[PDB]
Amino acid sequence: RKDINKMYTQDQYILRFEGKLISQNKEDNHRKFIISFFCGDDTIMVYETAD
Amino acid sequence: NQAKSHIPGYAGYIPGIRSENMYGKTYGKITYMSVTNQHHKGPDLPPDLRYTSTVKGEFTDQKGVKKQELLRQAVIEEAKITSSGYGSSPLRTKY
Amino acid sequence: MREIVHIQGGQCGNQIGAKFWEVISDEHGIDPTGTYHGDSDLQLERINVYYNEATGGRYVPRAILMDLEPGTMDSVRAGPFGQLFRPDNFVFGQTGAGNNWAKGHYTEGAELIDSVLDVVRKEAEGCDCLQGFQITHSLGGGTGSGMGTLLISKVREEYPDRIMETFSVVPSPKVSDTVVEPYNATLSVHQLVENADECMVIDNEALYDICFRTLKLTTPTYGDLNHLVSAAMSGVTCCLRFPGQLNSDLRKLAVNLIPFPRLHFFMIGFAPLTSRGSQQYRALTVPELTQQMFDAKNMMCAADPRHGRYLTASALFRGRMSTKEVDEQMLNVQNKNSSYFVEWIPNNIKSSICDIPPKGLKMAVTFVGNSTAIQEMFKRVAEQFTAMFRRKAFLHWYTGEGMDEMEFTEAESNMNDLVSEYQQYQDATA
Amino acid sequence: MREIVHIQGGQCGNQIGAKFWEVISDEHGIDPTGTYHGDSDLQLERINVYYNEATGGRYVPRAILMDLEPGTMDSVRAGPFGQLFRPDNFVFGQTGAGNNWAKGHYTEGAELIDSVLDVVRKEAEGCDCLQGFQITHSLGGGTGSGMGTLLISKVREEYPDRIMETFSVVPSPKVSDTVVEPYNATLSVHQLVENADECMVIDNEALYDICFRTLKLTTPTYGDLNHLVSAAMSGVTCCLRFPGQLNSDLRKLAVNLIPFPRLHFFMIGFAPLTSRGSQQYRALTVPELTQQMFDAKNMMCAADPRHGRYLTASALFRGRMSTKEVDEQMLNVQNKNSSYFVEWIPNNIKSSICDIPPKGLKMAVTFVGNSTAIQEMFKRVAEQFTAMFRRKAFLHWYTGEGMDEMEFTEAESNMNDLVSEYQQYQDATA
Amino acid sequence: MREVISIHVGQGGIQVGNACWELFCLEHGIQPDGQMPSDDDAFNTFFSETGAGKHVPRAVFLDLEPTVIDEVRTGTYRQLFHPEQLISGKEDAANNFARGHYTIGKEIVDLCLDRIRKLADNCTGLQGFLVFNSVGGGTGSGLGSLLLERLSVDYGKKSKLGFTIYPSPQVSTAVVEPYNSILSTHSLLEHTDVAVMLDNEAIYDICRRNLDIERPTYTNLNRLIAQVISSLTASLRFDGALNVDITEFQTNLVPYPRIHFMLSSYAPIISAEKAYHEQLSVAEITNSAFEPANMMAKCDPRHGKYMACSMMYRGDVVPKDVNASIATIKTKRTIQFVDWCPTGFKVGINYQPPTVVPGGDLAKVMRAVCMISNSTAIAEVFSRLDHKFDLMYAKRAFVHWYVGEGMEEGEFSEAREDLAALEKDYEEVGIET
Amino acid sequence: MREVISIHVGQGGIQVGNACWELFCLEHGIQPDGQMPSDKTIGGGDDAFNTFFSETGAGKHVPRAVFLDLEPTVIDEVRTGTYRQLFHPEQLISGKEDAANNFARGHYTIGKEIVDLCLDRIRKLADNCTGLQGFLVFNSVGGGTGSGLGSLLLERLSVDYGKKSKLGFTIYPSPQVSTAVVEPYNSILSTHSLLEHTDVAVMLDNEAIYDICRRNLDIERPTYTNLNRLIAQVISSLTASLRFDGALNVDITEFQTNLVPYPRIHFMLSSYAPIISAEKAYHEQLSVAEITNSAFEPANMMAKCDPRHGKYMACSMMYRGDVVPKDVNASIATIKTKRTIQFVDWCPTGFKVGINYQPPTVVPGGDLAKVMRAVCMISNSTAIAEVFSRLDHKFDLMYAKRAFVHWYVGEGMEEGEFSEAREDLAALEKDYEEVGIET
Ligand SMILES: Nc1nc2c(ncn2[C@@H]2O[C@H](COP(=O)(O)OP(=O)(O)OP(=O)(O)O)[C@@H](O)[C@H]2O)c(=O)[nH]1
Ligand SMILES: Nc1nc2c(ncn2[C@@H]2O[C@H](COP(=O)(O)OP(=O)(O)OP(=O)(O)O)[C@@H](O)[C@H]2O)c(=O)[nH]1
Ligand SMILES: Nc1nc2c(ncn2[C@@H]2O[C@H](COP(=O)(O)OP(=O)(O)O)[C@@H](O)[C@H]2O)c(=O)[nH]1
Ligand SMILES: Nc1nc2c(ncn2[C@@H]2O[C@H](COP(=O)(O)OP(=O)(O)O)[C@@H](O)[C@H]2O)c(=O)[nH]1
Ligand SMILES: [Mg+2]
Repeated sequence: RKDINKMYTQDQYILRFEGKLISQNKEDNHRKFIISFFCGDDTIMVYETAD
Repeated sequence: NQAKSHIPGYAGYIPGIRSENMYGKTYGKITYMSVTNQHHKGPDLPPDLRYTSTVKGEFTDQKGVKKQELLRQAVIEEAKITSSGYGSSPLRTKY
Repeated sequence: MREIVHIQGGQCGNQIGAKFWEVISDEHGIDPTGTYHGDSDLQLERINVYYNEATGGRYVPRAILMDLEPGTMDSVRAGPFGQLFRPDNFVFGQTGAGNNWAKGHYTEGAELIDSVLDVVRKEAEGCDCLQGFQITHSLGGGTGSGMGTLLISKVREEYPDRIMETFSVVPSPKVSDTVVEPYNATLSVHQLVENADECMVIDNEALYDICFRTLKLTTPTYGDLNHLVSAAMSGVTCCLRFPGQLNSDLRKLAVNLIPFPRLHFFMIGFAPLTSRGSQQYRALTVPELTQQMFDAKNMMCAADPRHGRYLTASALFRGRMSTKEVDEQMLNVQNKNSSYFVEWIPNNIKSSICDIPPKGLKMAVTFVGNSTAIQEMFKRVAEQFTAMFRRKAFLHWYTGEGMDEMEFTEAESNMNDLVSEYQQYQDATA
Repeated sequence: MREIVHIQGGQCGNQIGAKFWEVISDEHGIDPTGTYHGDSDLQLERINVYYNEATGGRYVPRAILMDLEPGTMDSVRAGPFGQLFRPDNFVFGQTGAGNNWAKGHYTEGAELIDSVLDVVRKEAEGCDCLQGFQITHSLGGGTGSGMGTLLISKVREEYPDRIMETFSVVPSPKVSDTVVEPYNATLSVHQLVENADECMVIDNEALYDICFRTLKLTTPTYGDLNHLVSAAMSGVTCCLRFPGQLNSDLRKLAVNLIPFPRLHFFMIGFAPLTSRGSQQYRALTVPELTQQMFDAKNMMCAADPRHGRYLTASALFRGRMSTKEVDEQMLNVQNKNSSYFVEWIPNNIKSSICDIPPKGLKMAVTFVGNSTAIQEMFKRVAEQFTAMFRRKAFLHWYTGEGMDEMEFTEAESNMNDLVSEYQQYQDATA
Repeated sequence: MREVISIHVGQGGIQVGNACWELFCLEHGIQPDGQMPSDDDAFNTFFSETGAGKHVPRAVFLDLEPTVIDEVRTGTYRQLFHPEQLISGKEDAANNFARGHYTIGKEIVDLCLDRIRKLADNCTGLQGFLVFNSVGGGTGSGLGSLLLERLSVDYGKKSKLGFTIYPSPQVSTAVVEPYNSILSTHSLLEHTDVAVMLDNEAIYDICRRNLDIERPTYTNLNRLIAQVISSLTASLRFDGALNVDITEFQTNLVPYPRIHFMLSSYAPIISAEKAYHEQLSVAEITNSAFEPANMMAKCDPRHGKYMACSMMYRGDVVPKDVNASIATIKTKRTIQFVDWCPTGFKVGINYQPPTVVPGGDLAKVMRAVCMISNSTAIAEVFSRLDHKFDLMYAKRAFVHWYVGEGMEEGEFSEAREDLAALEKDYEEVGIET
Repeated sequence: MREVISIHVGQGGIQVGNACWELFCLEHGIQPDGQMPSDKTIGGGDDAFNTFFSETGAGKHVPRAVFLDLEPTVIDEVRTGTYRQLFHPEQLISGKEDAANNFARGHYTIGKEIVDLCLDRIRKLADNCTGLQGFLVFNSVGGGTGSGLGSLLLERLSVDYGKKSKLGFTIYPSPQVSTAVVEPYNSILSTHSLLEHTDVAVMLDNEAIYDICRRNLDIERPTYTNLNRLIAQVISSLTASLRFDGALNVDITEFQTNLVPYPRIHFMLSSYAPIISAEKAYHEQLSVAEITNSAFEPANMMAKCDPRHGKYMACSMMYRGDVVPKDVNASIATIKTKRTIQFVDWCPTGFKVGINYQPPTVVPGGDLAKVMRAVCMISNSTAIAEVFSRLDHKFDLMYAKRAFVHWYVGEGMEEGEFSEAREDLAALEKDYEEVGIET
């Protein structure tokens, strides 16, 4: 079963965040990412912007 | 109280359905617009309603349609919910 | 030592490699940032087979990704373990072939293949001791069916002594997502039969059928199909990366499975596979493994293996087990199914055992069977080809870009001759 | 060693097996999770007779459940001890036979039996040393009476040397639940007499009479009937699973109880049977056990055993006892009832002793008697069959699905000949 | 995985469909608005899941008179039924079987067949079709004949069972109803697998004698019929010790293909004022069920021989009591079975007790019985209807109303000789060897 | 990095371009002012809007499409409307005098003075883009200016760019309904012109969509706007594969390699499913099998043509939502097993199915509801010949007595240009019947 009511009622709601990674590697300690959360079905996605 | 608006395949009479247009919408909306009176009546037009032609009377705006549609849905459902209880329905006396 | 490189092209090749590398990464215990976090010492002794060492202690696959459109590679960059690929290997076009073999093989593919050939040559020269190449494609797409086979030809022209493996997804009419499937399939097979040292066909109809009846899962997906294909892919090369009682490299398989140089088309199978409901219910034993192995329904192809006779068979077991039981079970099966085995070549079954089982499973089995039952797919593909070719349908695109109908006639004649000579040995008697 | 598999079909057979396997699990100390929890060492020495090993140390009943409708199996799966069965052994149709022998034997059953035959062949090949097969079914249902007997014929065609046991529930004229019972009962008996090595008849009317008179319980139920049938079944094969003074396998019973190959229809009984309010006062002794095993009302068949002469009798005792007492009691019973025993074959009583009694009881007895009194059931069945068939009523149903009236005529003639030749030996004198 | 499709045509058909579906929705617990009140595939017997929330009954309504359809779609079940499966035409046949068989029904039967295809494509284990129709009415009769003859060639071997309401011997609303009743019987004789008697005066007597309502209505009739239907169908969606399927009616109860008219009784029928003061024993409820006055068909079982009866027992009944009651029934001398039938009783057992409807008359009972029988005594209704039709056809009254609507003059005749042949078939079957 | 350029001509063309353009903005989140919202200030990723837009560097997005008309009323309305800030001011090319249903006026008299600026604006687009996938053209054929300008644009573009792909969404006159009286003439002339100049043409007849609306949408008095919304949804679903991630992608160049077997035969017919309004949409599951059955149902067609009267060559179905590939293949198996729908002896496999993950977007004030599964089919079958035959009959009815001919004679067109169009249609009719026979 897929709870269809939740995706009907919460499709337009999307949360966009700005985040920085933390990792052992030092090359990718400064670069930035934009995260997106779609609460229609709890989907988590990451975008990498290149300056 | 009825329900306001009717099932699509409803034969019968829905008052001023032929007099004052209501062209374009689905059918349930027209029935609702007619059952709760939101339209001009009469063979005359005050200045404001006229000169609002299709692409100028509609096919425009933005999220105001969100607001009106949401209010219509809320009012129609709060009108409908006036029925409950573990006694089924009085269709014995409705029939 | 005796390492190989991975080369994938087209959407299907890229997506197949996407989870093949994921399965290999899970087996070898590498993190998505390239940091080793395994538990066993054997996980690092033969890591050079698929991974190159870099400064900082990280590893990179020898994978080369090609396409005439960049969308599929920009998407595989998003999948898990997609940050292991070396960015220079990504080679993409700016136009796309539009499912056209002529576009993907004559004008745009020929011009584009220069850089990818340069990088492939660099990779082949860099490695210590080259064993061969493995190439994965589908015959339902124009850019794949053209560019992949042209690169097969170019690589064969430069490395005649090395071995070549092709992972071919042929279009079957049941899962027909394109109407020009058989033009491209026949044109790709015509070039592939000449150059590919080994080819193994995979059918999406068979994949979905497996998913519904064997695993009994209601919603099969591209991910499940790719996972099954990747497990079957790793089952072949597990023994080259892990120790075993009887090692058998891809060259030994080529020696023992191909009687005649033009008969190198295979269908495979993987065991065990069961639903979550029967995982505790079932028991893992050699008889169960071999009975699920040799079941006609378990084959990775829609072709019925009981409609023909097996020319040869190859088995790769994973896990610690006695060799006597394996030998006696194979002898018992070969005695009980003598009607389905060719008679003029006795003992047409090869056995190989590796002591390292896959992660999460105690015993595993890979079957590769060369049989005459594969003729049905070619017969139906040729029937569709001649039906669509008798009225010259959709040939204006192909004739407007440099190639003519004489090549079509030659391809059809060669494919029909291949089918006839493949079925000739079925009726041969001693 | 010398183990047998279980196969059941139809709703009644499924219900019988649901209690038989529960009784076996309780006797062997097997929990509904398949985990051994017994107390004695002897409970595990010969558990391979009915249980196979799986990974994790769990045990499985190798029973194959078949039906043309899935309702009975989907209901028994949720019952106690229902998780022991492998899901792979469950085979069900989607249409149903509607209590019609034509649908159960010609149209649907012939096509459906392929999978159950495959799994039965797999189970028979898997076991170390096959002893035979046992089937439980009712003759009042069309789908069972067709599919079970067709499977009997198919299994006999493939294993002519193995032994066959059938537990047949025949529709008695007193308690009738289906109007077409005579037709399918005759059709099933006609095929069963040709292939069954042993058949044991069980009557619901006789079970209900036993429940009302001996146990004196207010409301008899299908659960109590299934429990009695399960105890009767376990009494036969107890000696093969447990040590005893004089072991006697099913083959020895077949040798000692069947004088002529076409006379293999038996009626059985179990002792002791006492009410819950009358357990203390009775003393478990060999004289009580024999006076109860030879009681007419203790028989699981409504046929009167004093209306004919016993051709042969067999008794299996459970519990530690002296053999001299058993022999002298058998001699006394045979001497005091010489009028009811055939005279031209002396010493027509066989006795077997097993040292392991049933759980909760100190001594027990299973009796199997081949006598000429069984002719009455066949006579009344044939009378009802000919009364219903003389007006060709209820017949277009069968004739519209491939059969004809000549098969019915042949079945009736064969039944009449069988009855005549069964009663011929009753009047034979030396 | 099992499904069945119900069709209701005519005013009587739609009114009995409402009564059956209210009982069905109550017993399955689904809300009148269609949403699950919240809490195992049993609802798949009559309903289909939309994926999330409400359910769809597997039923269709057909009528040319939109009054009843409008009433239904304005009632409390407006949200429950699909808007475009309650097909309503324009002009009623007005008791004229020719109007509904040759002029008007053809233009709506295509839409109905399209709807049947759409609903049947969803079902995968379709058991068969149930049809409800008033034969004493023109549009109902004509549409029933058309749908039966179309489905018989569209599907063929698929089972169809019809709960026909034949006219009473003396009490009727119409006067031209003999004509259309005879024509529809002629049509359905070779097109219906099972036909069930639902004459009105018999249930009228039942209600007066047992329910103790001196002034009941058609809705009480419809509720009793709904209880009968729910009983006969509960075996498919409720677990029982001895289950009976739809396919297990034409395999036990139709000795010859032409004899498929079948008459049904039910028990117990008692109001709550005295329902609890009797133990309601299985033996006495069975005796009441076979009692001739407890019949829902105005027929005398004493006047004819019995062929085959099937009882369903719902509740906590025990098979030992079942067989004990059957033995007593066979023992009684007032009921006799035909010579060539040694056993003719088919028993089914279900654990689910009947559900009581609020505002109804029937009380809550832990045991119930429904018996469906084939006996030779049915021929009297056919004989009297034949006399009724002959009295009119002697002087060719009312004939122009049928001639002018597309039928030829002689189409009454073949129906007449079909009834005659069916009669002589009944007497030929009824004689002993 | 992929782009597609849309051109609209005629008032029908402009009001269908506007209709697709609010839908594109809605599904891309574009406000009428060009900012995403004012509330969402991160952005800077998921570049897919470049399929129809181009970034201004900071803020708004501009359309990749052109509006053309010689009647300036519609362009004045558009530049007055709420989208006045969206389109570029100079990209709405408007003339002074309407052709007034005269194809001669629009092809020989007044279209030449405006087609130069049109081509200039086309080049001013093509220079900006780098991965142009192709061109779309929208034009009403029953109008002289639309037909003439479309023919002229196709003729110049076929030599200006050469091999680039063009798709034309034409709306031929109704079989027996007409709003004008001289539309057979200009329709036939335009068909003759575009036959060798368009790569693919698609049928968009009006009475078919009228029947669709009255039967499915239950709207007894629809207006043209609803038809525009349906066409907009169709083309948006068609282009969704190029801007949305899908496990089975299809490109614009993957169209006439799969639906056009001879270069002359390139007329396609489209059907959609499901079409249902909200008050009864949620009542059933809308299974993939039943939506595919409805799509292939003849009465669900957007062209007034009977597929049962003609022989099928090849069909392409495209799904958007959460569809399952094996469910798709099982539906295709049922379609093949069905008898009344037959595929030709020289085409055993004729299915081109594409899959996309993005569900269709619901429009405010529209007729359709929000669904998780949608199918659209584009088909080539021999049933096309009936509309051509009837149009030929109607045109012959007038050319027999030379009615209305002077209105084309006096505007630069010589007398004989009706002929080659007539024999062109006749030759295509024999070509259709020749393709339709089996070997
Ligand atoms: N038992 C029962 N019979 C009914 C009911 N409604 C109508 N009838 C019977 O049907 C007969 C007339 O047919 P109707 O049902 O009224 O109408 P119809 O069947 O749709 O056919 P037309 O008369 O042509 O409209 C009457 O004589 C009644 O006996 C009902 O609700 N219950
Ligand atoms: N479906 C649909 N068809 C339209 C629409 N507008 C116009 N048409 C069709 O267009 C045909 C006539 O052409 P028009 O679009 O009105 O005008 P035109 O093509 O610019 O040519 P002129 O009339 O000379 O200006 C009519 O026969 C209609 O069938 C529309 O909004 N929707
Ligand atoms: N295993 C698997 N096969 C796929 C997937 N997507 C498409 N295919 C198969 O690939 C073939 C089509 O290849 P195509 O995309 O046209 O190749 P391309 O033109 O090189 O991109 C079809 O036969 C599909 O069955 C997937 O996600 N997984
Ligand atoms: N002992 C016993 N007999 C049963 C049970 N259930 C049904 N029966 C008998 O089986 C007969 C009906 O068999 P049926 O269900 O038609 O067999 P099927 O057609 O193979 O499913 C009845 O006469 C019952 O007496 C049970 O649980 N226990
Ligand atoms: Mg205009």
